[PDB]
Amino acid sequence: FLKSFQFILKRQIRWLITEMRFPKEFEHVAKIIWLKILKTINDQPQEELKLQ
DNA sequence: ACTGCTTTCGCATGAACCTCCCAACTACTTTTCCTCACACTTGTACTCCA
Repeated sequence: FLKSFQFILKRQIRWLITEMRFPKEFEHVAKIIWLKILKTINDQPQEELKLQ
Protein backbone atom coordinates (compact mmCIF):
# COMPACT_ATOMS: atom_id res chain seq x y z
CA PHE A 1 0.00 0.00 0.00
CA LEU A 2 2.82 2.39 0.92
CA LYS A 3 4.52 1.79 -2.42
CA SER A 4 1.45 2.97 -4.32
CA PHE A 5 0.24 5.65 -1.89
CA GLN A 6 3.65 7.25 -2.34
CA PHE A 7 3.35 6.66 -6.10
CA ILE A 8 0.11 8.65 -6.18
CA LEU A 9 1.58 11.28 -3.82
CA LYS A 10 4.36 11.58 -6.40
CA ARG A 11 1.87 12.14 -9.23
CA GLN A 12 0.08 14.89 -7.30
CA ILE A 13 3.28 16.86 -6.63
CA ARG A 14 4.59 16.29 -10.16
CA TRP A 15 1.35 17.83 -11.42
CA LEU A 16 1.80 20.93 -9.26
CA ILE A 17 5.35 21.83 -10.29
CA THR A 18 4.86 21.06 -13.99
CA GLU A 19 1.62 22.99 -14.41
CA MET A 20 0.75 25.24 -11.46
CA ARG A 21 4.21 26.93 -11.42
CA PHE A 22 5.36 25.44 -8.11
CA PRO A 23 9.09 25.64 -7.29
CA LYS A 24 11.13 22.46 -7.52
CA GLU A 25 12.02 22.38 -3.81
CA PHE A 26 8.36 21.74 -2.95
CA GLU A 27 8.99 18.04 -3.61
CA HIS A 28 12.05 18.21 -1.36
CA VAL A 29 10.06 19.66 1.55
CA ALA A 30 7.36 17.05 1.01
CA LYS A 31 9.66 14.03 1.31
CA ILE A 32 10.78 14.73 4.90
CA ILE A 33 7.09 15.08 5.78
CA TRP A 34 6.48 11.78 3.98
CA LEU A 35 9.54 10.06 5.46
CA LYS A 36 8.80 10.94 9.08
CA ILE A 37 5.23 9.70 8.38
CA LEU A 38 6.88 6.33 7.54
CA LYS A 39 8.87 6.35 10.80
CA THR A 40 5.60 6.57 12.74
CA ILE A 41 4.57 3.50 10.68
CA ASN A 42 7.99 2.00 11.60
CA ASP A 43 7.56 2.55 15.36
CA GLN A 44 4.36 0.52 15.54
CA PRO A 45 4.65 -3.25 16.24
CA GLN A 46 4.54 -4.85 12.77
CA GLU A 47 2.10 -7.55 13.83
CA GLU A 48 -1.33 -5.86 13.52
CA LEU A 49 0.00 -2.32 13.18
CA LYS A 50 -3.03 -0.73 11.46
CA LEU A 51 -1.32 2.39 9.96
CA GLN A 52 -4.01 5.09 9.42
C1' DA B 1 -46.50 -91.91 -45.26
C1' DC B 2 -44.58 -86.49 -47.58
C1' DT B 3 -45.31 -83.99 -44.27
C1' DG B 4 -43.25 -78.67 -42.94
C1' DC B 5 -38.94 -75.43 -42.01
C1' DT B 6 -34.28 -75.42 -42.38
C1' DT B 7 -30.03 -73.39 -44.13
C1' DT B 8 -26.19 -72.79 -46.66
C1' DC B 9 -25.05 -70.58 -50.08
C1' DG B 10 -22.89 -66.60 -53.31
C1' DC B 11 -17.26 -62.89 -58.92
C1' DA B 12 -11.32 -61.28 -58.25
C1' DT B 13 -9.28 -56.83 -55.50
C1' DG B 14 -9.42 -52.21 -55.30
C1' DA B 15 -12.14 -48.24 -51.58
C1' DA B 16 -17.11 -47.40 -51.19
C1' DC B 17 -26.13 -41.81 -25.81
C1' DC B 18 -27.86 -38.85 -20.80
C1' DT B 19 -27.53 -36.91 -17.41
C1' DC B 20 -24.00 -33.44 -15.74
C1' DC B 21 -21.38 -30.00 -15.58
C1' DC B 22 -19.91 -26.00 -17.43
C1' DA B 23 -21.63 -21.35 -19.04
C1' DA B 24 -24.22 -16.84 -19.09
C1' DC B 25 -26.88 -13.24 -15.77
C1' DT B 26 -27.94 -11.52 -11.37
C1' DA B 27 -27.66 -10.80 -5.63
C1' DC B 28 -25.80 -10.88 -1.72
C1' DT B 29 -22.08 -11.83 1.58
C1' DT B 30 -17.13 -11.30 2.27
C1' DT B 31 -12.66 -9.21 4.56
C1' DT B 32 -10.63 -5.96 6.00
C1' DC B 33 -10.15 -0.30 5.89
C1' DC B 34 -10.64 4.79 7.95
C1' DT B 35 -14.02 8.52 10.47
C1' DC B 36 -16.28 10.47 14.44
C1' DA B 37 -20.72 11.04 18.47
C1' DC B 38 -21.84 10.08 22.23
C1' DA B 39 -22.49 9.43 27.32
C1' DC B 40 -20.65 11.49 31.67
C1' DT B 41 -17.46 14.45 35.69
C1' DT B 42 -14.81 17.65 37.16
C1' DG B 43 -14.53 22.31 36.68
C1' DT B 44 -15.85 27.70 36.45
C1' DA B 45 -18.67 30.59 35.99
C1' DC B 46 -23.16 32.48 37.31
C1' DT B 47 -26.66 35.20 41.77
C1' DC B 48 -28.55 33.95 45.47
C1' DC B 49 -31.80 34.60 50.24
C1' DA B 50 -31.44 35.46 55.51
